[PDB]
Amino acid sequence: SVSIYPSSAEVLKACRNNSSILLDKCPPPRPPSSPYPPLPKDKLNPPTPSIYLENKRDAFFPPLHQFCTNPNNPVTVIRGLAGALKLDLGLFSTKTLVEANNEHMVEVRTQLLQPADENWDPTGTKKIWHCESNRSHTTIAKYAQYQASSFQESLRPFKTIKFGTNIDLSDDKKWKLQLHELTKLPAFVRVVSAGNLLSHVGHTILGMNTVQLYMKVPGSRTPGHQENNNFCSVNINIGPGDCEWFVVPEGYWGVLNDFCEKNNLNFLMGSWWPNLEDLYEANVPVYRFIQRPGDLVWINAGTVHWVQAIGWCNNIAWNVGPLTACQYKLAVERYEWNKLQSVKSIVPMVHLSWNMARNIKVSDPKLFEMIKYCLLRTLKQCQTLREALIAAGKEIIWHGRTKEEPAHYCSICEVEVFDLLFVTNESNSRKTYIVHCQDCARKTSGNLENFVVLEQYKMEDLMQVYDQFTLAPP
Ligand SMILES: O=C(O)CNC(=O)C(=O)O
Ligand SMILES: [Cl-]
Ligand code: NI
Ligand code: NI
Ligand code: NI
Ligand SMILES: [Zn+2]
Repeated sequence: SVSIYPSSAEVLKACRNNSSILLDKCPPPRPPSSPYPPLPKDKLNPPTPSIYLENKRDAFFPPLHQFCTNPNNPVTVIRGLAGALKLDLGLFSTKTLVEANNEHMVEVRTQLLQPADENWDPTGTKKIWHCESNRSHTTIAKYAQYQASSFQESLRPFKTIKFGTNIDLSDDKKWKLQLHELTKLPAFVRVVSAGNLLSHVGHTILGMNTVQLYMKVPGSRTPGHQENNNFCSVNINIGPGDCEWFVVPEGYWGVLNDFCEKNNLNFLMGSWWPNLEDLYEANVPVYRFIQRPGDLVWINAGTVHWVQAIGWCNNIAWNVGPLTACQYKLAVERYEWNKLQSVKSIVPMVHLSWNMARNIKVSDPKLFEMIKYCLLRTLKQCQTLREALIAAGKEIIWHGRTKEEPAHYCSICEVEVFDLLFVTNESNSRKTYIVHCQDCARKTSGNLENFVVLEQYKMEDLMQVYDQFTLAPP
């Protein structure tokens, strides 16, 4: 086993400046061109990779994990999952939810009921990409009343509907039985696991390493997106109705980004529902399937997808990050692309990478090299910044952090800010601690007159974590 990275002492000595240790100019991220080889028309409506579970033991069959994580499978539907594990989906019924926490908050998206797989402008004149979805907030009790009455009404120029989304099931004291039911899942889809990157973040990232619930009426749509930082997604349909999923492989996200732009929409932050006719003509394959109650949908890393309720149903969902080179690579790429687009990375990949280095014995050479490389780039960036401040006579205040303390982001550009926080004098005194990155601070004060610099980690500490992160035996 050959170490290809310099020691932390070597990195530090290099910053104190001769020959370079590495090329810090880095190729900047860009959306990929349409995959090669191109696909013919007869391969643009592929069947969905499926797993048909019958017994509890089937769910824990080891090859399951590998089938779902296989890059060639953009999505996997696991049929009969709830039944095989005898999960009580009743714990997630609207009735049970109302009884548990009837005043709990629900984000509401008001939309137009659209026909089938299509999206039309509000006048019904033509198909468009923009998906109208306006935000409000209500309680579970009040949305439950609406969901129930919507259904009763059905037993008896688009109509307006409301979609209960992003309902926060993070509090184990309000949702104890609900969250406990999910510990029955196999490790690779659990909300918390040693093999889940998001379990190593060290703090709560709502909806990713905590459970989110959806309450739906027919037509309730989640428009096109990739997960935050391209993390895999897990979704179980509670029922009683079905959901319909539309899926495009990760490699085509550049093509979809271009469609968005051509329709004057933002790919990452915009609200869009793809025109299937447009995709077909651009030779973009679409996986399309129905998720029944009890079925689990696994969305692979960076898979582009959008969803609509066909019936009345609830869903629960969260993210997982398999401990693989593929997942880490995609997460870092989106992290870098986000920076270029001034879009917030909900997963703080630097904070996480350093936690992975503290906690995880990485045995796979490719994944190990990616992480250690990240540690090298950021260790170097931190010491470079520290040396510049010291040379400019700017002092560094020890601030430290609590172990469960979240990563901080710039209040201006929303970039992750690691180890050295810039806070205005007023903000420091009032302990409001409004963080800025270096660049955004300097824009308002060239010499940082109006700012203090808080240090969260000892350099000795980072240096040790770096040196102690070594390829683990298989
Ligand atoms: O259930 C929905 O409407 C949307 N769900 C997802 O995007 C997901 O689970 O990844
Ligand atoms: Cl709003
Ligand atoms: Ni138990
Ligand atoms: Ni999703
Ligand atoms: Ni603090
Ligand atoms: Zn900034």
